[PDB]
Amino acid sequence: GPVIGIDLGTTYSCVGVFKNGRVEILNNELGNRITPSYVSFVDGERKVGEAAKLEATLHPTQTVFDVKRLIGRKFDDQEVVKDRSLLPYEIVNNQGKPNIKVQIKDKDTTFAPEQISAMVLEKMKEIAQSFLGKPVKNAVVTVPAYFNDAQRQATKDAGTIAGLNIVRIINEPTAAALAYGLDKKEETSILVYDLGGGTFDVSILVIDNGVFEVYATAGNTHLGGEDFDQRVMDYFIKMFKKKNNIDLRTDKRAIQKLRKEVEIAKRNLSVVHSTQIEIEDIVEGHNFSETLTRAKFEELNDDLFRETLEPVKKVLDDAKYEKSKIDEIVLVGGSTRIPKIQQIIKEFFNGKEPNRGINPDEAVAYGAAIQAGIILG
Ligand SMILES: C[C@@]1(O)[C@H](O)[C@@H](CO)O[C@H]1n1ccc2c(N)ncnc21
Ligand SMILES: C[C@@]1(O)[C@H](O)[C@@H](CO)O[C@H]1n1ccc2c(N)ncnc21
Repeated sequence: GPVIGIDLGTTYSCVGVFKNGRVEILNNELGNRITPSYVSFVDGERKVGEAAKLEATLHPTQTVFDVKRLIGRKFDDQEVVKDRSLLPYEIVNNQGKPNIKVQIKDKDTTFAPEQISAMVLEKMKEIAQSFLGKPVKNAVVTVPAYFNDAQRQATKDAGTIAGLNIVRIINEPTAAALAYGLDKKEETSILVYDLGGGTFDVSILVIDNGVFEVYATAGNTHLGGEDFDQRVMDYFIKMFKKKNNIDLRTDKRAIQKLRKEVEIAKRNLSVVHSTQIEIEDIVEGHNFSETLTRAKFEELNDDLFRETLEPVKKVLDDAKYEKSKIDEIVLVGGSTRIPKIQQIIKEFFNGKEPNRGINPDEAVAYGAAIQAGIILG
């Protein structure tokens, strides 16, 4: 039967199939090739993906996301204590493990992280099933190289709940290397720089006669595109207050409208130098109208961009690598489209050009789908 490829990411998933010799990264019901890893439990209905993320503004305690930060961990782990302080939905201690508590028709309902991940995997499965016109029972699913056996098993368990035999778990750096078609012959050292929506990962991946090994991995679990958006939000909230005596933080709907336009502006500024951010009646009777330049975008985030170099030094240190030992730098995640990111990496590596693919946001799912093709022969 068919084997699909799923990138089960912290903020977004992505599904691809290998069909007729091509990888097809599939569109969700709204025509997006990535789907927010969100599930909402509002008013007796369950939503998954973009419809769920839209519930976050008015129902923050019922909108579950970022479960990948909890899956396979213990409630008292330093990382989970930190995530409980950040996340708005209730996290409870079920026999030493974090569970998610929401209300369904007012009733307290408690989920394991793998049960929420299963709902995201089910939606990806359904996309593939309708694209292929066939039932899907098998998948390649990706994990971070740092995932321990409990974290990988919990991910496999989410697959089983979703009706997926996970026939292979592959690490995100291997998936990226397959997507970029990196030469499997002889010995090559690759830096995989993976800057996503919520998390930053960097890995030294050695490819030797077709065998993939991650020699070192480091990162920052709270550094991504969403942080760059927040820096811009903070600046424009302050400016709007100065100019209008309105603090937009006092209206959650106003913040949601602004956040949507800021995200688009950021993406625009990866190609142009100036963009307009416009919301009619951001509150009744008051329009929002600003220009954001690429230079101000970079100024607002430059310390965050330079923070991505601390993990790169650590993995070069762990592996005992000179910078020159890296043969190829490959960029994964849509945030790697930011020109300043590319410049800072190139300068760190004394002028070595990083390899950007055309669509770094889909590279992991693309590689998962290639792995699915390889396993079938
Ligand atoms: C959608 C994103 O904001 C998100 O934060 C992340 C998910 O990988 O990727 C970003 N992303 C996606 C595309 C993109 C862009 N052209 N310029 C900056 N960031 C970009
Ligand atoms: C908010 C203000 O009532 C302020 O209190 C007053 C004195 O500076 O003038 C208005 N103000 C301040 C700045 C500003 C602006 N850029 N566009 C409209 N109104 C503006």
